[PDB]
Amino acid sequence: LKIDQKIRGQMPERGWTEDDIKNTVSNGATGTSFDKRSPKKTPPDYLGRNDPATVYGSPGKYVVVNDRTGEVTQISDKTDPGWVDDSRIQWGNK
Ligand SMILES: [Ca+2]
Repeated sequence: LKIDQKIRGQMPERGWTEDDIKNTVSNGATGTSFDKRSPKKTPPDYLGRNDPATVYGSPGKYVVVNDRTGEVTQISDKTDPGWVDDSRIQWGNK
């Protein structure tokens, strides 16, 4: 699992400690998404991403991880009961 500066900054704002993220991931995959980032959106490497990603956790309380790199790409705000889940996430079994 890899946590970049962006995610580290969001963690306390969104109610996630590293242990919380690890526990949610260990609970098992709950859906799928993608890590499709343009080159400029991937500092400091600037290589870009076009990889499958897996969702862990539940609606309003989830984390998304790049399947190839292990990078946490998105985390929901668990401190906002009204968090709007990314509608593009494919939950459960297809
Ligand atoms: Ca911020």
